[PDB]
Amino acid sequence: GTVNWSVEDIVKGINSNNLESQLQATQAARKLLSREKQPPIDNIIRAGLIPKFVSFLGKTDCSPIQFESAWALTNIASGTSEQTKAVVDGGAIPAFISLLASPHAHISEQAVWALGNIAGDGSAFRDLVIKHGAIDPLLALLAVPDLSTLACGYLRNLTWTLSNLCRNKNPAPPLDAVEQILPTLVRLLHHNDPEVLADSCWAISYLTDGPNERIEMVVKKGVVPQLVKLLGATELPIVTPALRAIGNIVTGTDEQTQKVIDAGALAVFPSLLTNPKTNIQKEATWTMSNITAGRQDQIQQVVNHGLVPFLVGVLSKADFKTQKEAAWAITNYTSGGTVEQIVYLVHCGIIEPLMNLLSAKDTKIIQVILDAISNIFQAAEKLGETEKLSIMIEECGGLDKIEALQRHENESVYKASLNLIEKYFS
Amino acid sequence: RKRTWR
Amino acid sequence: RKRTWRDAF
Repeated sequence: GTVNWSVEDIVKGINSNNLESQLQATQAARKLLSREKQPPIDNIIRAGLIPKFVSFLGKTDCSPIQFESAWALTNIASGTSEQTKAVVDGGAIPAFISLLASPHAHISEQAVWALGNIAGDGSAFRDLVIKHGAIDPLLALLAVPDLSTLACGYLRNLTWTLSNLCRNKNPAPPLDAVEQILPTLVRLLHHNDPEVLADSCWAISYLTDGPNERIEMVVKKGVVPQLVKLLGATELPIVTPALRAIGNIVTGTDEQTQKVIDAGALAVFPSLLTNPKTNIQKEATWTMSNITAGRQDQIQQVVNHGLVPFLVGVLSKADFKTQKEAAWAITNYTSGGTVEQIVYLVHCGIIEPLMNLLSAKDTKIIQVILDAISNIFQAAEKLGETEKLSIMIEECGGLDKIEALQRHENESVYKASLNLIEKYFS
Repeated sequence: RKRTWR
Repeated sequence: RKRTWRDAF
């Protein structure tokens, strides 16, 4: 009936002054735009169909044509930026915001989905969706005593759309918009559905990706213990955004970092630093580097949780990107740590895996490792154990590597290696 | 992100 | 000392 119609046929039907012919032609468009292989999105746009579909959204008396035009437009809006712009230029945003008030849950859900694709395009369309007043009718759809009474697919679409209103930077979402959405986000962060939890975490990860003022807004809502609980989930789609949110928070103040430690995040790190997914190990090691960039009492919490042997582990064997993040964790620790904490680090066997990485063809990691060697030597000066450390570096072939680095292309590497050889190996 | 309905 | 996701990756 409405399967495999040409764009020409769809235009003929939509241009008839017959509501039923228009409904059949809109369903035919929807079925075309729903096909897996190459939907003719640009052909539908060039035929001037978008304003016609947008005007069908207003046909309150024909709920089927509202659903069909809403689905058709959602599939166009899910395309490239140009294809999303075409939907916005067709006047779809206020028309989709009105549809959130529809008594039909399947039409209302379609409007949610469409707005999520529009807001997801970038900052400008996100902020345009907010200026047309989408947040209040969206949040009113979740104004229920228990989220479990809502349809699973419906709740997942709403959470996803709200996460897209939290997404993108330059600029970040309006503060006022973030303050309005956050109490609903916190509630979704406690829902039992894994997809709702994954998208709620992603929303939190976006809001924590900014200045300390933005991290504060989130931390003050008391979500860090719930993020730490989600950090221990079995589902990788929940752990990934949970770890990103936690990692972002610790880029903030020492006080914000402390909320993460107080919530018990460090107890999850033995499994995160040995996780079979390399992006988890990498981001967990990145999170560690920002905690070792903190206070001496925070470095002490890292020590007390038995995480130093785990940092020795990731430095010894991991994918290069994780090893680079481990080198940063070691330099940060040796920069802010006490003599006792640096002594402990060397005792745990950091020297051999640290010297082995001086063979990597990456100038940033060499600089980071050279800064770490320098800091460790500064602690050995305070103990008069410089000779003992010099022997350890010689014994695992580190001296031969630092000597070679004197004839390096990079100025900073050449100068740092030259200093260590002249100060402790001459 | 953007998502199509199939 | 502290680095953002963009600073690191």
